[PDB]
Amino acid sequence: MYDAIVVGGGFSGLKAARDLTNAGKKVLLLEGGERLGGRAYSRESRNVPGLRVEIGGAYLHRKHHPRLAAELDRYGIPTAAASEFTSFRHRLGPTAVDQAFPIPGSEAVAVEAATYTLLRDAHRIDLEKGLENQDLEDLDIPLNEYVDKLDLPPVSRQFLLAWAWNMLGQPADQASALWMLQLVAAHHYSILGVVLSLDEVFSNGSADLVDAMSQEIPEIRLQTVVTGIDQSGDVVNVTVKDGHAFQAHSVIVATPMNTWRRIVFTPALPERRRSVIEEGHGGQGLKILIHVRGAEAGIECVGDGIFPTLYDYCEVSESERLLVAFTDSGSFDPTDIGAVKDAVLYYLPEVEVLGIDYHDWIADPLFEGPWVAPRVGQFSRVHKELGEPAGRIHFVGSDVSLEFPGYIEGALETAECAVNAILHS
Amino acid sequence: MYDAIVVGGGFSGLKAARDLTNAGKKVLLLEGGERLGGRAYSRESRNVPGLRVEIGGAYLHRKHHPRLAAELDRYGIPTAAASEFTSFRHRLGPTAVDQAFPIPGSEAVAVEAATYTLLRDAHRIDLEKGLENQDLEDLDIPLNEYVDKLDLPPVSRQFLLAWAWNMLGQPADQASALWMLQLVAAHHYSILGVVLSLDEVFSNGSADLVDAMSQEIPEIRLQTVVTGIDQSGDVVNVTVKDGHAFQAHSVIVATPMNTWRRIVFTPALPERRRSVIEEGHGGQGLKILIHVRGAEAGIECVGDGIFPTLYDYCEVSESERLLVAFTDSGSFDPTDIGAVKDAVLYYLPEVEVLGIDYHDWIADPLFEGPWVAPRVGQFSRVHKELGEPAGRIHFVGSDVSLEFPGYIEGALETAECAVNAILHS
Ligand SMILES: Cc1cc2nc3c(=O)[nH]c(=O)nc-3n(C[C@H](O)[C@H](O)[C@H](O)COP(=O)(O)OP(=O)(O)OC[C@H]3O[C@@H](n4cnc5c(N)ncnc54)[C@H](O)[C@@H]3O)c2cc1C
Ligand SMILES: Cc1cc2nc3c(=O)[nH]c(=O)nc-3n(C[C@H](O)[C@H](O)[C@H](O)COP(=O)(O)OP(=O)(O)OC[C@H]3O[C@@H](n4cnc5c(N)ncnc54)[C@H](O)[C@@H]3O)c2cc1C
Ligand SMILES: CNCCCC(=O)c1ccc(O)nc1
Ligand SMILES: CNCCCC(=O)c1ccc(O)nc1
Ligand SMILES: CN1CCC[C@H]1c1ccc(O)nc1
Ligand SMILES: CN1CCC[C@H]1c1ccc(O)nc1
Repeated sequence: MYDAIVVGGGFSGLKAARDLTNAGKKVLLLEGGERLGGRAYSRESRNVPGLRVEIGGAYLHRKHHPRLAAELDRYGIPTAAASEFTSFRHRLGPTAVDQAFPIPGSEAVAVEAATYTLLRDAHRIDLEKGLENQDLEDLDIPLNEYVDKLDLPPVSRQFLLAWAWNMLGQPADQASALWMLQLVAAHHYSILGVVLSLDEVFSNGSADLVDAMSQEIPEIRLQTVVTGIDQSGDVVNVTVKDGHAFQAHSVIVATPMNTWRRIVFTPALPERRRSVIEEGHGGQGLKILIHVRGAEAGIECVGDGIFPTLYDYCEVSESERLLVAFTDSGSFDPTDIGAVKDAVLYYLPEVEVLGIDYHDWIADPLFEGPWVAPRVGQFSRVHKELGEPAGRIHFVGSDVSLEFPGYIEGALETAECAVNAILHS
Repeated sequence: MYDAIVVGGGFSGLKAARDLTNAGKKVLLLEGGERLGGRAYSRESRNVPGLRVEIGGAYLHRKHHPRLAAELDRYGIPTAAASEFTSFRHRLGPTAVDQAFPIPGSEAVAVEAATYTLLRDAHRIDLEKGLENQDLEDLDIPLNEYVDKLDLPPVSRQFLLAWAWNMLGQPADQASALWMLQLVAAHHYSILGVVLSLDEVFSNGSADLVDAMSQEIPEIRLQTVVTGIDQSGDVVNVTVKDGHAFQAHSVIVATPMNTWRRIVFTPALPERRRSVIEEGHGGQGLKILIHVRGAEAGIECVGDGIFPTLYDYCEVSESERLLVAFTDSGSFDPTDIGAVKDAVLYYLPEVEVLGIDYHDWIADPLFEGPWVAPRVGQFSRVHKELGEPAGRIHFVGSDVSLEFPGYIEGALETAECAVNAILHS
C-alpha cells in the first residue's frame, strides 16, 4: 500500500506523482492507456511518414503559463513558434483588412466600446472563488445572445465569434458567455491575450516533457483502468478493470472530468457535484491537421466558415504543408473529406487537400471529450466544488482549474494544489 | 429697454439672441469687436491672397454635434472634409506604423488594458452634474502623472500624449487628467471619438453660418464693449465702454470665461466662482496655419515634436499647401519662424516653410484665451456653478458647457439652456 495513488498519466497526474515522490512519499501512478501524456499527444503523422505532430495540446505562452515555463527550464526542453504568420486570407467580408487584426477603421469605435464592456464583465470574475460563488448567473447565457447585446458590426462580430468558436470548441449557441469571460480573466484580463497565448510549441513534441517527467516517477502502471474508488475504510481502495486492487492513504483523480461518471465512488460524491458529473461538460473542440498542396507558407485564415480558423502548422516539402483547423465535433464530421475540402477551399480556393489527421477525443473512452467547456448554466451552479477533495480523494486536472482551465497550465496548477494539500497532513 | 441683452456675438450669443427673438422677445445683442463669430473666425489668408481660412474653430462631426448639424441643415450650409489623409509621417519611434492608428502589435495588449482603464475612469463622469459635484478630485491631477500610472509603451504613450497636447492646448504637466476624461465622456464615452470628431469643415467658412444666424437678429451693436452689469435695481443695467448704457430684464453673458474678470458685476458674483474667474482657465491652445512648398497631399504627422500634430489643411497650388499645426502658446512662439521651420522639418525634412498665419487669442482683449481647459484642480472645485445664473444674469458659452466644452456644439448647447430658462418666467 502507498501514501498516494494517482489516477491518470497526463501532465496533472505526472506532476502530482513526481512531486509527491520527491517529497519522500510512496506513490503509485495508474494510467488506463498505453501511453503517458493524455490530451497532450505527440506522435507520427497519419499522412506524412517520419513527421511528428501534435494531435492534442501543443501551444503555450511562457508569460501566461509560468508553471509550464518552469517545467521546460527544469528539463532543458526546447520550444519555438511553429510558423511565422505572414499571409492573411480571411473570410470576414469585403471591408476586412488582410492582417492579423483585420478590423477596419470604420469599426474602431464599436470595438473600443465592446472592449470596455467585455473587460468590465470579465473583471467581475475573481479567479479564486469559483464561478458558482460570485453572482455571475446573469452572464451564464448563450454566447450568441451575449454577443447580440454588444451589437458589433460585421467584421469585428465575426472575428470575435470565430475565435470564440475555435477557443471554446463550441458553436456560439451552445457556448456560455461567462466561460468566454473566464478565459479572458485567466489571461490577466485580456481579450487579445487569449489568441496571443498561441505563442510557442515543443520543438520535439509534448512527449519530450512527458518523458522527462515520467523518468522521475518510480512506479507506473499502464493499461490499468480504474473502475472504483472506495474510501469507506481507513485506507482508500482502488479497484481496477482486471479486478486487482491497490490501496493508499490518499487518492488523486487526475482523469478527465467527463470520465468520472464511469468510476464507482464509495461513498458517493457530494450531491451537488453529481448532476454535472453525470452530464459532463459540453466541450466539443475538434482539431484537424490537414495535409495540403499548393499552400503558401505562413497562412492564417479567420472567418465565418465551418472552420472558423485555419492556419499554418508546418512545412512538409516545397509544395506540401500541414495546416490546422479548429471547429467542433457537433458541427463537423472530419471523416467526410468532401466536407473538409469544401471548408478549406472556402478560405483557400487554390489549395488541394491530400489528407487529414485527428483524434476523436469524444469517442475515446479514456477521455469522452477534448478540453473543458461548460454547457450553459453548468458552472454558475457548480464549479469550484468539482475540484475540491471529497474526504481523501482529490480531483485535479485542466478540466477543473480555476486559474487556467482547458490549458496545460491548468493541469499543472491543480496538481500543485493537491500535492500541497496532501503534504499538509 | 429690452426683454434681454445678449453680451457677445459668437455662436452662443447669436443662438440665444435669435431664439429669444423668434420667441417674440425684444432682444439686443452687444458685440465688443468689429465682427460676429468670436472664436469661430474665417477670413482671408495672411499668406495666400484670395484664400479663405479658419483661424479658430473649424471642425465638426454631425453625430457628436447634433445642434450644430441642425443649424447647418436649417440654413442649407455646405460642409465637407478639408482633406483625405493618406500619407503618415509620424515621429513615434522606429516600431511605429505609418498609418492613422500607428500602434504596433507588440503594444496591443498594453493598449487594450489602458483603453479599459481610461474608459472606466471616464464612466465616473456624469455629464449633467458638474465636475465639482462627483467626488472626482482623485482624477484632477496633472495628465503626465495620470499617464505615468498607465505605464504605456513608447508608441502608444507618445501617441496619446501628442493628441492630448493638441486637443487640450496644454502640455502634459499642466493639463488635468479629469479634463481629458471629460472630453472622452463628451464623445459618448470614447477615446477614439475625440480625434474622430475632426470630421468635416464649413465649405465656405464658419462665416456662412454666422451670417445666416445674424440675419435673423434685428438689433446688433458692434464695437460695443460691456464693462459693467448691475442687477441691483429692478431692471438690469449694462454699462458700456463709451459710457452709454442699456437696460433689460435679463442679461446673457456670452463672452469668453477669461474676460469675465474685466466686467464689473453688481452685486458681485457668488463667492465660490470668484477665484476661478479671477484666475481664468489654463487653455493655451495654439493653431498655426503653415504655408508650405514641397509637401505631398494628405499628410498627417503625429509625434513627440514641439508640434505634437501637423496635418494637411488645403491645396494652394500644384506645389504649395497649407498645413495646420497645434501646440500651445506657453511652449511655442509662433513669431519665431526659425522655430516653426525646425518644428515642421522634424516631421517633414523635405518641406519648405513659406509663412505662417494665426491669431494670438490669448493676447486679444476680447478673448484672453483660446478654447477652455482648466488648470489642475480648478474644475473639481467649481465648474457647473460657472454656467449657472446669478439672479437675472445667465452665463453661456462653450467655455461653460457641461456637455460639450471647448466645442462649437457647447456654445449652442449652453445657449439652448439660457433661452429655455428665460422663456420659463
Ligand atoms: C485537441 C486538443 C488541443 C489542445 N490544445 C492545447 C494547447 O494548444 N495548449 C494547451 O495548453 N492545452 C491544449 N489542450 C488542453 C490540454 O491538452 C489538456 O487540458 C491537458 O493535457 C489535460 O491534462 P490532464 O492531466 O488534466 O488530463 P489528460 O491529459 O486528459 O490526462 C488524463 C489521463 O487519464 C487517463 N484515464 C482516463 N480514465 C482513466 C481511468 N478510469 N483509469 C486510469 N486512467 C484513466 C487517460 O488515459 C489520461 O492519460 C488541448 C486539448 C485537446 C483535446
Ligand atoms: C484656435 C481655436 C480652434 C478651435 N477649433 C475648433 C474646432 O475645430 N471645432 C470646434 O467645435 N470648436 C473649435 N474651437 C472652439 C470654438 O471655436 C469656441 O468654443 C466657440 O466658437 C466659442 O463660442 P462662444 O459663443 O462661446 O464664444 P466666442 O466665439 O468667444 O464669442 C465671444 C464674443 O464675446 C465678445 N466679447 C468679449 N468681451 C466682450 C465684452 N466685454 N463686451 C462685448 N462683447 C465682448 C468677443 O468679441 C466674441 O465675439 C476652436 C477655438 C480656437 C480658439
Ligand atoms: C499572432 N497572431 C495571429 C492570431 C493567431 C495567432 O497568434 C497564432 C496562430 C497560430 C500560431 O501558430 N501562432 C500564432
Ligand atoms: C481620420 N483620422 C486621422 C486622425 C486625425 C483625423 O482624423 C483628422 C485630422 C485632420 C482632418 O482634417 N481630418 C481628420
Ligand atoms: C489554447 N487552447 C486551450 C484548449 C484548446 C487550445 C487551442 C489551441 C490552438 C487554437 O487555435 N485554439 C485552441
Ligand atoms: C476640436 N477642438 C475643440 C477645441 C480645439 C479643436 C481642435 C481642432 C483640431 C485639432 O487638431 N485639435 C483641436
